[PDB]
Amino acid sequence: KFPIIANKRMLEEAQIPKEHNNVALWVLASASCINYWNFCGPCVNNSEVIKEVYKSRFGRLERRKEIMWKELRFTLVDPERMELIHALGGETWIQEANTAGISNVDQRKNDIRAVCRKVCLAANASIMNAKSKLVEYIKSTSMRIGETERKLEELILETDDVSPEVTLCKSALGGQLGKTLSFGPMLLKKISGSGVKVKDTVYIQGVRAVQFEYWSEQEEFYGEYKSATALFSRKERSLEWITIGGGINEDRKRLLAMCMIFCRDGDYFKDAPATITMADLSTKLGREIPYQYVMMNWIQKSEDNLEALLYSRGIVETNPGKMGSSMGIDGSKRAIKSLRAVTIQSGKIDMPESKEKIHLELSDNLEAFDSSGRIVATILDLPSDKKVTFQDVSFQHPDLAVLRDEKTAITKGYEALIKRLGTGDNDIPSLIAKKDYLSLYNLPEVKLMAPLIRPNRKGVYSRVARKLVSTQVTTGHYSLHELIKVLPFTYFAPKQGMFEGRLFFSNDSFVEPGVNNNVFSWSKADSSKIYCHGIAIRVPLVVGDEHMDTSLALLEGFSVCENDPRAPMVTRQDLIDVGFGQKVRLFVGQGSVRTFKRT
Amino acid sequence: YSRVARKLVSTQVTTGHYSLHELIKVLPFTYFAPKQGMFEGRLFFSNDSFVEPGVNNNVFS
Amino acid sequence: MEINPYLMFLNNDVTSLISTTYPYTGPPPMSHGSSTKYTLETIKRTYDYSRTSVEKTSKVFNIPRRKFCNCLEDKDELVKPTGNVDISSLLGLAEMMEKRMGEGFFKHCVMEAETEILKMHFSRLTEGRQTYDWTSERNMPAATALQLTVDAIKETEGPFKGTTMLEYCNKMIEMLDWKEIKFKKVIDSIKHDEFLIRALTINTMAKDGERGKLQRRAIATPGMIVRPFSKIVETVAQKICEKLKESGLPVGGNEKKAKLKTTVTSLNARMNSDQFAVNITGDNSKWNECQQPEAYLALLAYITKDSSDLMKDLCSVAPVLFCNKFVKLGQGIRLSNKRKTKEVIIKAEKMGKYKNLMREEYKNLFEPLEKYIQKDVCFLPGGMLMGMFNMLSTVLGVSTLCYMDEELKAKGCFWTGLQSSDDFVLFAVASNWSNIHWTIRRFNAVCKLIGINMSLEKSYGSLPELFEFTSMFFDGEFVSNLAMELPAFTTAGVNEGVDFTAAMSIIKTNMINNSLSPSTALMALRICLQEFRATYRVHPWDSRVKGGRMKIINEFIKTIENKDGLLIADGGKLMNNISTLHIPEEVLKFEKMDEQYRNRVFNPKNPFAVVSTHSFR
Repeated sequence: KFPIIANKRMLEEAQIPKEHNNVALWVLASASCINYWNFCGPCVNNSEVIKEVYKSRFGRLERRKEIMWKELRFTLVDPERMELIHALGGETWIQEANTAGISNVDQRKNDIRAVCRKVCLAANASIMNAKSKLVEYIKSTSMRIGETERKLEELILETDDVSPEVTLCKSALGGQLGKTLSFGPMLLKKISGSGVKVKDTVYIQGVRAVQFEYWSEQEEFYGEYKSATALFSRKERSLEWITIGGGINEDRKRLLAMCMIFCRDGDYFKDAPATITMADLSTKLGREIPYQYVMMNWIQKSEDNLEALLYSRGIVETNPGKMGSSMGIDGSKRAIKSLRAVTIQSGKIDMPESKEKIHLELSDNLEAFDSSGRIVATILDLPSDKKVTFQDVSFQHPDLAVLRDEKTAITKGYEALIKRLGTGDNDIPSLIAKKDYLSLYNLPEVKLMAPLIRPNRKGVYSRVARKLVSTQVTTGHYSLHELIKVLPFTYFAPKQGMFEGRLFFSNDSFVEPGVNNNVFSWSKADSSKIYCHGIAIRVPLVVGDEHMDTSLALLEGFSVCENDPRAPMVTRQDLIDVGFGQKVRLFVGQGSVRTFKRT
Repeated sequence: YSRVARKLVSTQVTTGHYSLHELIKVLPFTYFAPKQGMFEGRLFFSNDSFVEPGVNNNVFS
Repeated sequence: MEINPYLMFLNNDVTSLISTTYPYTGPPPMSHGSSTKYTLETIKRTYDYSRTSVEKTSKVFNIPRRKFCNCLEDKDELVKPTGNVDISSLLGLAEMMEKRMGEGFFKHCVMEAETEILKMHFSRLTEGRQTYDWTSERNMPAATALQLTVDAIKETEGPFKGTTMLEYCNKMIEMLDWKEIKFKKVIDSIKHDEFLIRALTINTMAKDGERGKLQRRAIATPGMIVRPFSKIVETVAQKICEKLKESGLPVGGNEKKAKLKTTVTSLNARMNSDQFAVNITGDNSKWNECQQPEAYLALLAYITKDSSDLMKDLCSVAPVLFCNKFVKLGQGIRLSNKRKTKEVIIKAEKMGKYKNLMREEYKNLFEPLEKYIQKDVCFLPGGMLMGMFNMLSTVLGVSTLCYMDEELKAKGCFWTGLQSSDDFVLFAVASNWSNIHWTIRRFNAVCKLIGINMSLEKSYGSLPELFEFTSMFFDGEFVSNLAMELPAFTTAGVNEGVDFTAAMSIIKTNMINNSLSPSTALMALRICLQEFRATYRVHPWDSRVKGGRMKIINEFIKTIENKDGLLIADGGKLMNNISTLHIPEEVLKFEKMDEQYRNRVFNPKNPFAVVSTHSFR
């Protein structure tokens, strides 16, 4: 009851009465005594002393406040921070938060590569105007790159960073290349040998057939994947030998599978899996796809496909003296059994360099060709479209961005509703003072916002909104906020039905009167503002009482009244069977109860 | 309410398959003239006490 | 339709889903008890794992003394546990380890432990899980029994003015020879033999709280006399385990993963292309019923052989104290009639008086031990039941692992690994799928030579990539931990300004050890906040609660505007997040709390981590 101990003179000197409001507080004492002491008690000024004594803790807080938070990225492994290393970097993730150092180049590289990917994808919407629409997009795209407002017609060239998108977009500019290749996300290069194209067939389901191409001669390459080097030689649709010097399980597995596809080694180039027959669609929406990229995509779906591909490659039992340079199905550095024609080692294979620049030729599908075919890049080797917010950018030509969503549609509708006010005749305040609400049910803006409304039960929404509008207009008691909130629904015709307390749009969102919400919120002491997803909007007018009267914006045929606990709690349905002079409590929100009376 | 009550009565009376414990309950509402509206399952008096036609409650069981 | 929540283990790993196998951390509702049945089976299995039959009646009790050390017999069926130790092999392994690490290694460690002890205050003994009072004959925290002991010394032969560990130990020693000793009771005194026994008494505690396995049904609970010597020995063993690469006891997590990967990489860089290694997840069984304090004593002697005789004699205290340890038998058996309408209750000391009534199972487990009983306890002359000397056991295990000879070298094979207290992971090396078996058998033999056994139904092995250690399921990658700890307010209530900060620090730590992730940490935070509130019966102001503390808060609230600055204990709301855990909420709301409220809270002229006006003395 009074387990907590206290002092006596310290209590009387503060004049702490027991049972202040039936709370004893107490030598012994309760816990509420601390609340009574901190809410009504003596006043000191010891802030400076406290800060000085707790200097270390408050300096830690200061340091924390002295941070410029940066982005984060999911990845792996190939003092003042120790206080925060827990929140700075784990093992799968990491945050690039910095303190004082600034250098904006690699982020600029990421931005430019992302936008190049974006534009090159956008140009993949026709069959004939590929290069034209591409170049015109480029010419209509400028950026505040770093600190300089530059255009995207010189950055692609001035930059030196190999990538499928950079090359695919620069070839159209007759720009210099570096003899580098891109088969999917992997990076390849030639070392010696040469050959010519040759065609062959492959079955699907055991009946059909499809043509693919390859090379018949011997040729050595230098594969390379994330944290994984390699070297290998392809001969007659099959992989002869290969070696690796970057030790990781997943990286090595994926790199090996990609190099095998590049060599088309394996039986799945004779027949196809039973999963492909489920589709047999080596085609885009309206375009064609080779077999290699289809196989790759089939790999990306699940690692079981990768394991199956690798099993297609012969597996054998390792012999002595080779464990150190053997491999396993899961990338294991050494094993008692390994795969045929493999060699593991340590140390990344030093990559060669080609100092010979060239220019390629784009095709209908934008595939570039330097010579003897030998595709260097394409859109097929790109990721799927990934929406990302772009800043420091200007994109003027059509196809720049859809920039059309239900959220933005509603935002613009509400902006129009707000501007319509216009502090003039034939606008909201004039019709209010005139008590002509029927015209409100015919404005253009509500007609533009109507499509955003849930169609199945729009009649009841319109009924309720018109009820509220008329009840607030006729009497003259109203609140512009809730009115504008419900107006978009006062267009269609009213009907009978069951209402619940929320008005649903077509995007599964909703709005509710007498409450605030992300889509629409407002509060007093800032009534000149209306938030929309946090976007503060302004009112072309000023009001101090036009909103203060919300007694009719909560329910339809009721009005708020003084609080009374005796009144029984009810729902929105039983309301129909109520009478007059009969108060009733009811929830108006989350843990928000209010009393109401009819009329 | 009057409409509903009169309806039930006719339905029970025309055939002969009636329950005397429901007429004695719903009759007090048949005095007025029928009208149009949504019946929401319960018949209220002027003292916020209702009776329901078919289930027993504190007011009529 | 049917269900099987294991099919997700086929197309996925195990390091990602293993957590779903064990329940969430917390206090075990099993109520693992310590009953007379349990106390007696343990003692029997102890005397049995001793494969000898020799004895020697003492002179201080007139009782036999099963000497199970350096007298191995009953070689048959030796795959089962053993406790008979060989001193020669033990000292040989110690010498190997010394040679490896260095000559003046043990000397440096013992010197460090000494100097650390010198400046130590006996008051440190107050920091302990629990102990056993030798006056009230119960279990309590260390501070209570310490106060009891000091006030008894005061009442009997004047106060103890040492204020240091060494004077405390010497005072205990002197008290071992006192004939009469006094203490306040319900006052009473006792003689020499009874006080000796009480000091050498031990009680079985039922508490066993941890993840993994709660095998600590009868965890020991010693008194206070032996406490400081045990602390000294543990300090020395710790100073030793730090320099050892294969010692994951003193710390875990980041450092543990570092050790793991260092070991693995050194291995990979050590052997050749012809050799192929293997791993084994081992789990020593009966790590408490096969550790003998006599071997520990000989080992400590060999260690301190070249050092101050002070430490030589000191380190030789706790061992002998464990060579003679009376064990308090739990609550006695109970009788009952047929219909069970009546039920007698009897203590342990009198079960030897009604041995005729007891059922055959209890009867065949009690007579052979009646010899060692004195009044109600059992004179256990060895073993090691407490969770003590864990550092020392780990040192012995590392000694086992640092072995190597020429018989192996000739075959081109070897081993290495890591060992916790009673759990380990081995990495063998060879060039044939058979010599591996020979090496494993050699290792098991050398381990059994000194009582360190291994389980067969709980110890497995496979290729090097996969293993487990202390719930840290290692794999080629994706090292997954499972040691997610949490606080508990109801059991440990301190103040409304410390528990929350402590929980934040705990969550931060768990995140460091990778046992927690951002979203998981945030969920745990929002859960612990509610636990705290419900504990101290507090809620925010937005809520429509009617509790006592809220009444006043429901009226003195409108007088403030900085609701954000309010304290959680006073209708406050949270403002700390991941990047603001080390920062207490107070430091985070100081500049924001209304001047009046800030001052009402920060008033050293009050009747009572940032020292708040929220303490519950």
